[PDB]
Amino acid sequence: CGVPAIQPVL
Amino acid sequence: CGVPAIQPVL
Amino acid sequence: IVNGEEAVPGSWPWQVSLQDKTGFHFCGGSLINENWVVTAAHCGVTTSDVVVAGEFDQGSSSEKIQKLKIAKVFKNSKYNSLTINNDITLLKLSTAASFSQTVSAVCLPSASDDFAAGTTCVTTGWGLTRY
Amino acid sequence: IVNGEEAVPGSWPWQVSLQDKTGFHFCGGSLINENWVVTAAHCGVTTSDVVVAGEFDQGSSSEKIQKLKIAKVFKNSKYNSLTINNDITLLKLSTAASFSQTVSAVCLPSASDDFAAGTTCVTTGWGLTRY
Amino acid sequence: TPDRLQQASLPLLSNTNCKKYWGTKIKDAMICAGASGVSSCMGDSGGPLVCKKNGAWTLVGIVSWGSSTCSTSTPGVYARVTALVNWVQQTLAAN
Amino acid sequence: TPDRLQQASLPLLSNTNCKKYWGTKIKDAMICAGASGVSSCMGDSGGPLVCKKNGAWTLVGIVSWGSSTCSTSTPGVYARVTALVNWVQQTLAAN
Repeated sequence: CGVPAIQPVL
Repeated sequence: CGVPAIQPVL
Repeated sequence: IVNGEEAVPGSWPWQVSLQDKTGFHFCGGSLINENWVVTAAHCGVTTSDVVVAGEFDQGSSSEKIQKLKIAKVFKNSKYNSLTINNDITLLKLSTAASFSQTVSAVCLPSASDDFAAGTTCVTTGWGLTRY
Repeated sequence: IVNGEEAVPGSWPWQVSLQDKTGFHFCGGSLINENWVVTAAHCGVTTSDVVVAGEFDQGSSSEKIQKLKIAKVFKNSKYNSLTINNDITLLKLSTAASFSQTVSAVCLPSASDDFAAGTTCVTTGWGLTRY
Repeated sequence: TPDRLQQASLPLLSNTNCKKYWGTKIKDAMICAGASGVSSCMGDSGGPLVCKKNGAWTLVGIVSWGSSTCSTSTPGVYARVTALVNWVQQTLAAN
Repeated sequence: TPDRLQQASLPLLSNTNCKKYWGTKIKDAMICAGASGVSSCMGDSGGPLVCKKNGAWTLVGIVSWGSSTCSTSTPGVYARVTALVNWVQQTLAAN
């Protein structure tokens, strides 16, 4: 949980 | 409908 | 209702109260007949909620009130959350209300019905009385 | 979200969208696992509503989104309508989500978990972008 | 909130004189009332707005929203039963 | 509303510095954020507020309410997952 496959970009 | 048994008092 | 007065006991027979399993009154509704209630969409009524009719003094235990169960909730689909436009859900009662001297139906108007500005109407409930 | 930017497609896999039978998005929720969603009590979700996951561009038809049905709605009973305090309902899914590269679970903290002021966090959704 | 039922009489306004207040938040399926020294408030929602039409009390609106402070000056905003009775009329047939 | 998903970073405040704004509307099961030039808004509700805790994104709050105008100055008000995870924790067992 909480660790995406597609890393969010900030 | 709309005509109560106990008449509302204003 | 800020600035209203106490109603005559059972003088508004179509008024119901929505309370959660906790018994907390959070919304009011109106009896359109002995199987369906009408309240607002935004209320967010679930079927774990109970309708209460025949009540007057929410705090009295000697009052012959009727605790009705929610069968299905009907949210107008034209209802707009972002606007609170078309804020009407219908409540389908699992267990039929028993009409009596204090439990009755309100009249709905024709789409045609007209009700012009400056006309005096009445609004009842158990909302906060002070802010 | 007024003043946010577009997210990376599928970079927030736990985000779902609540839409009515009309297909109108009115609330967002979060996947805690492949059977339960978490959204707000005030949303007023009924079971005639559908959860949508894997979506990004609400307006694209070529997107492999998953339309999930609502089994039962669980409104925290500590929820206070008059306050909007304890504004958490749970959504029980009739039909299990299928986790994938774009559908996943978010982590819940310990009652114990601490998150101190001035800490940078992130909030996503499809709310109005202008008022 | 109060333990027993309250009531208050109040004048219906046109939507226009209402737009005066809420501006472009007032939609066609909403009808105002109040701004008379009485005000609907938290916990009122879902409830009735009746007017007397030929002997009987008729569902003229649903306590929907308004002032955050429940100001007896801003008019409250109610559901406009007239534009929704057709859907009601219909949900019943159906079920 | 927008067609595709938005996101915005924003600082969590203490409740106290929050009381500054919403005063006595902020309750213990609510936690603020924003007032940074970004603001949660209509249609955001029910949605996520995550913070990164040891590698993973954690459900730190639920987009609940705030400014009517979505003012990038008032902080938004979110559900405080920490005071509600115990009920969550429990509804699941049950069902």
